[PDB]
Amino acid sequence: VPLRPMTY
Amino acid sequence: GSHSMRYFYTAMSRPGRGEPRFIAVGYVDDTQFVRFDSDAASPRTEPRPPWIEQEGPEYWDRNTQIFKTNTQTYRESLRNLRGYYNQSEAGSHIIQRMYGCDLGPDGRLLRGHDQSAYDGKDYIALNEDLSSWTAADTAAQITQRKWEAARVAEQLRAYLEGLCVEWLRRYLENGKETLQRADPPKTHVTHHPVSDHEATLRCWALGFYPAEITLTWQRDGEDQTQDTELVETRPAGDRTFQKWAAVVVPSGEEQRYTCHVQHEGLPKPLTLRWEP
Amino acid sequence: IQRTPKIQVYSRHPAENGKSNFLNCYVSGFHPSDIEVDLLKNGERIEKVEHSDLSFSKDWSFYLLYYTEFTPTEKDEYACRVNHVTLSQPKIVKWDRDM
Repeated sequence: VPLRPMTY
Repeated sequence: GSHSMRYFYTAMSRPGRGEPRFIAVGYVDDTQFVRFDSDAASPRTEPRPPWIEQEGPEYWDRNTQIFKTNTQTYRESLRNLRGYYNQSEAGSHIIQRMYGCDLGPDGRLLRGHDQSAYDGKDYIALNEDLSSWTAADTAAQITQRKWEAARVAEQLRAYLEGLCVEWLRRYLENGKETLQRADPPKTHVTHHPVSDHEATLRCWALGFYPAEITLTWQRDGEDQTQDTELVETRPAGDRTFQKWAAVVVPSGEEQRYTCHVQHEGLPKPLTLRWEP
Repeated sequence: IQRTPKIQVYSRHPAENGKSNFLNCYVSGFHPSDIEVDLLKNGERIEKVEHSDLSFSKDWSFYLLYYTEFTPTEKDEYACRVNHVTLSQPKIVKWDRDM
């Protein structure tokens, strides 16, 4: 599965 | 090593033309296996290689939840970077991200990766230690601190050494007949006169997988590095690739030239010459 | 910076007149991502053309494959039409059999 989302 | 998994994200703002678009694709070596586009009717992660179709509903729902959150998350990030750089709300900008894991022939983790760019130039990257960051400028430093505060590097290290390798190995097994099969190139040399005194010898490689290949021309056994025209490797559309290398030679001297081809699908490295 | 697309027009299998095949137009090395690509049969835009999902290289530049089913002939001329922000006029690359 893909990586967990995060904000820049 | 011999295998890797990589996810590629592209977030694009378009002022006056709706909200920013988020697209994500996943690859195992040179084989794409999933896609997601926020501009689709019913955005959802879709399969792109047969061996992924057997995955359960939970796999597909988890991916879609993550990619739908990414769409929101990236809209916020594009707003954030615009501010870090004091840019106008009128311009279009792009944030790209690429991450994944590399396995050696032994199957163990060689190294992890995570890099992001802003308008096609390096912005921030996880270092090889999977513990620290390299920010490209004072704007990227803002992102770095937020990530350090959220202990992002620790979660990334855990993913890259855990989940990423685990899923990669699962995919290599489920899709072994293709993913673990190297198709050698079919090669041949063509000749095209360019004048009454010179001609072009072009060495072709077709139908190979994976994309990695080396084509070289030699004159009297010496590599014609500065004199060889190489085209970028291109996809044929059936999973395979094509490539060619050309050299302009004096007419009557073509036998002094040899094309050498190396690819992992080959029993041994090939040497070719023009056959009149 | 912005980078202009490199363009390659070729067929999936070796060209055989009267034999069905696939006409390919590969655009790569460009940035930003918006790009317009059309395949032309004798100057006219073919309709049911498809393309790969957007992806990029290690240097961040994008690449896309546009393709369509087709049958070569010694008469018909084929080409690829490309428009991108870096271009003042659309660029037309003709399909060469030995390329």
